[PDB]
Amino acid sequence: EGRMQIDEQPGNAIGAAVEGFDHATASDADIDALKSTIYTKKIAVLKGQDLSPQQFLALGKRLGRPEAYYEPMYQHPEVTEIFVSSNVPENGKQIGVPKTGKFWHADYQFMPDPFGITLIYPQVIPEKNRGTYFIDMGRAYDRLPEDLKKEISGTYCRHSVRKYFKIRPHDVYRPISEIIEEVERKTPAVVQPTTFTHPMTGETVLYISEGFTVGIEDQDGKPLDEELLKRLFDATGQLDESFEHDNIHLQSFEQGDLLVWDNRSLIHRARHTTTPEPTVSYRVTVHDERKLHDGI
Ligand SMILES: C[C@H](CC(=O)O)NCC(=O)O
Ligand SMILES: [Cl-]
Ligand SMILES: [Cl-]
Repeated sequence: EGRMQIDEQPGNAIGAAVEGFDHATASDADIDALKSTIYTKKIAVLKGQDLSPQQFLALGKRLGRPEAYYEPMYQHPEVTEIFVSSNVPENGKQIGVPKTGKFWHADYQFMPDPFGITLIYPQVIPEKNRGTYFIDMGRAYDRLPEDLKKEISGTYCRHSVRKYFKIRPHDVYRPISEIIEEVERKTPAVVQPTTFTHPMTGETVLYISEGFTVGIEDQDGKPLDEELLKRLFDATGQLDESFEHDNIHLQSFEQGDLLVWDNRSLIHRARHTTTPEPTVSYRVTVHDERKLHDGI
């Protein structure tokens, strides 16, 4: 219908708030405007969302084609397409996986065909130590020194989940070498251009993350020294354990908020566990009408 209102942050400031959005009744033009906001303001916060797990998936389906997480221990017991980050037991049982994403990453960056849009529906929000950190890697690329842009021009990076693969209940008593090899078979390292062109905005995106990017190689596929990756992590703010770097944005939320963000441009990371406050979050990840980049 006609009372969804989008309030974009002024200028080049990241973020936008969306009032009066109803996924069941929003028009085609509403969805078109919401997606444009996601690609340009990078983070759209839908306000006043009171959804069941099934309704959350229905909302995600308005934006794109959902993909379920490839490791099923993360999946919601009713809705396979919902990724559950939770350290609150439900009737004594562990739902989803606790303490996820404690590292800089873009979602499915270790996979050959990553999705363009991530949706997060916080269920239990810490009172004090709430929020998620973000870095716009297109803005971060633009702010690099010109020579550093030159150095990565024409290079490729390898992305792998081999550092942050989480042990599963059925992995107990297995030799660790056998899990390490299984991960390399199941999810081999993915080669991508170090930078790619955003299909929706045309921006140049620096598609690296401290958590998943394990190597960089030249225009001929010969590995380059990892010091280059360290200098790129350092320049974009990914090594600042104080989180005060100018590139870093802390996105807070309140009950009823639903975060929808550009999974091409942004990397993100959970806060330090400086308090014992718990986190429960539902995630839906959808493919939109373009691949992550033209080379996929
Ligand atoms: C390794 C992470 C999950 C986690 O932090 O356990 N993957 C999230 C994703 O890439 O979609
Ligand atoms: Cl590798
Ligand atoms: Cl923190």
